[PDB]
Amino acid sequence: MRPITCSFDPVGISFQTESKQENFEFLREAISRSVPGLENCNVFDPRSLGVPWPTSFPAAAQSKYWKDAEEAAAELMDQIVAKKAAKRRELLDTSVSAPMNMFPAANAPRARIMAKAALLIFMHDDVCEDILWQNRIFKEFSEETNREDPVVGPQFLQGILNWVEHTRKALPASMTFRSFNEYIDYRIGDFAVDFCDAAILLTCEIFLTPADMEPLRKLHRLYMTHFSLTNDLYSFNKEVVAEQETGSAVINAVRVLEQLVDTSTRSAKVLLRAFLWDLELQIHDELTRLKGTDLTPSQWRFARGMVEVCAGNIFYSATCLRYAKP
Amino acid sequence: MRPITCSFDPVGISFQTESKQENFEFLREAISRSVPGLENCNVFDPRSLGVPWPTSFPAAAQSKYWKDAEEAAAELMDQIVAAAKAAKRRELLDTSVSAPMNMFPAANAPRARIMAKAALLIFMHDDVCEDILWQNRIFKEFSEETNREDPVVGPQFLQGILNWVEHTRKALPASMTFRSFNEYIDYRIGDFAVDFCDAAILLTCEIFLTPADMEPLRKLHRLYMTHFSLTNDLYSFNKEVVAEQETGSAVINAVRVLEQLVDTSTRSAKVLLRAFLWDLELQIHDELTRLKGTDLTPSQWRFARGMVEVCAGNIFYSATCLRYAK
Repeated sequence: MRPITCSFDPVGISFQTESKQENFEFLREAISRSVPGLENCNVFDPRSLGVPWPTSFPAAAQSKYWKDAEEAAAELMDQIVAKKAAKRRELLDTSVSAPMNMFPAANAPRARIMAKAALLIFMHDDVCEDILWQNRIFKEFSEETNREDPVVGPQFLQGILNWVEHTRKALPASMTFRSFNEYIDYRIGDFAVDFCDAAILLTCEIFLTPADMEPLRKLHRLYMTHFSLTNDLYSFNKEVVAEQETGSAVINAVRVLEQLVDTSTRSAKVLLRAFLWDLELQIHDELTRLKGTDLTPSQWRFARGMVEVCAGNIFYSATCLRYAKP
Repeated sequence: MRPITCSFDPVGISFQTESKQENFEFLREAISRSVPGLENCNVFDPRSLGVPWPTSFPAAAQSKYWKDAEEAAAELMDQIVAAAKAAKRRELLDTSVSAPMNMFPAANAPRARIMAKAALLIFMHDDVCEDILWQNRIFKEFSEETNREDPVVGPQFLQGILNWVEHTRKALPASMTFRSFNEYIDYRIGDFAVDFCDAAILLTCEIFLTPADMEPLRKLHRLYMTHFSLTNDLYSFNKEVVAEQETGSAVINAVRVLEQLVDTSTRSAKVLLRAFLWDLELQIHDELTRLKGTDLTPSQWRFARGMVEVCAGNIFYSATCLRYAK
C-alpha cells in the first residue's frame, strides 16, 4: 500500500449511520478476503491508518499496482521535459495518488495508463491559471492505451480531449448562484465525466454502451455530486490562501453555502459535510433500488465502481498534501 | 509579388537552348496571359527581377495569396510561443512562407494559409532535429479546417506531415562516402517528403488523384524528386561547407560526391551538377511530350504540370533564400 504523507479533515466531525449499509459491506469484506471486482486492490479502513474518515463508506480501496503507476508517470514526465523539482514531485505524486485511489480496480498495465493520463490532465490544469514532437508523445500514449483496451481506449482518450475543451471556457466572474441546487448543476459540469466514466470501464475491464448507462443515471448524478462536493470541501482552504495571494476567485460550495445560508464559514463547512453524509445515504438507497431492477453484471460492476471512486476520492483528499497544511 | 531579400547562383553558368521546349512554353505564356491552372499565381521571369535564372524553365510561378500565408504563419507561431533567439523566429516565418508559395503556386487564399502553417510545423521540427494537450489541440485545430477546406485531400495531407516526422527519426546517423552517384540519387529520393509534396500539389491544384492515377506519372515523379533534391543539394552546398569547416560537420551533398568520384575541383563539381540538372529538365520535357500522346485524365495532367511548377518554384526559392546565400 502506498505510503501516506499526511491526514486531515477540514470539518473535524465523524459519524455513524442509523442503519447498516449492507450495500457498502463489500468494501468492508474486501479488507479481509477477496471479493469480486477488487482482486487488484488493497482495501483498508483508513481509521486504522490514523486518517480521519468522516464518511459512511466502511473502507477505501487502492490499486496494488501503484508502483508501476509511479514508473509510468515518471517515464512520461521525462519525455515531456525533453523549486522546479518540488513542483515536479507534487505533479508526479498527485498523478499517482489520484487514479490509484479513485480507480483502484486497475491492473498493472492499466494502472500505468491511468497515471500517464492523470499526469497529462494535471499538467494541463496547472498550466491553466515543436508541436509535432509534443503531438507524437500523445500519439504514442494513445497507441499504448488503444492496445491495452481496443474497446474502451478511444472513449478514454476522447474523455481527455473533451476535458481540455471544457477548461478553455470560463464561467463569468459576474455570475452568481441563487440556489445550492443551481450551484450543484454548474459544479457537476466541472467534473470530467467522460474520462472518469471511461476510467471506470477501463480499470474494471468492462464495456457499457451509452444506452446501458441510462438506468444508472440517478446514481451517476449522485456520484458526480458527491465527488465534486467532496473536492470542494477538502480544497476550500487551499483556495482561500490562493485567493489572498493571487486574488484568486473562490468558486466553492462552502462559500456558496455561507452566502445562501448566511452562516459562518466554519458552519458552512459543517453543513457541506452533512450534505455529503445525506448524499452517501442517497447513494446507498439508489443501490438498493437498483438491485431490485434486473441489472446486467457489467452494469452492476459499473454501479459499484462509481461507489469506489467516491470513497477513494475522500481518501485521496484527506491524505493530499496540497489540501492539508495549505 | 513577394519581396526578395537576396538573389544568388552557386555555379553561375547560364542555360542556352539548342532546341526550344514546347512543353515548358505554358509557363512562359502565363507571364503575358492567363493560363489554365495558374489563375492563383503570379508568373514571372526571375531574371526580370534580377535573380539569376540558370534553368531551361522559362518562368517561375508564385502564389498570389502569399500575404495571407504570412498572416496564417504568424498566427500559428503566436499560438506555439504561448504554449511554450528572435532571429530564428523571424527567419522561420520567412522560410515557412517563401517555400510553399513558390513550390506550390496554385494555392488560393485559404489553401495558402494551410500551406504556410504546415510548412511552419515542418521547418520548426527540422530545426529541432538539428501543456502537451494544449500543443496537441494546436495541431488538432490545424488538422480540423484542413479537412474542412478539402475533405478528400486533407487526410493524406496531414498524414504526409506525420509520415515525414517518423522518417526524420528513421534517418541514417552518418552516410559513408557514396561509391555511386545513382546510389546517392536513390538515397536522396528516399528522404524526399514525397507523401506531403504529392498531397500539397493535390491540395493547391484543387484536384484529387488516386494511387492508380499516379502510376502513369511515376517516371515524371522520379525526375521531379531528383531535380528537387539535387537542386536543394546544389544551392545548400555553400551553407553546408562553411558549417562543416566551423563545426567539422559531415557533408552529404551531390557536389561533394561528384568531386570525390571524378576527383575534380569544387568549381567543376558544381558545374557538373548544374549540367546534370539541365539534363534532368530535358528528360522532364521529353517525358511531358510522351505523356501528352498517352490518354491522360485532366486532373492527372494538372498533377504532371504541378510537379513542373514545384521544380521551377524550388529553384527560385533556393536562389531567393538568404541562408543558401551568404
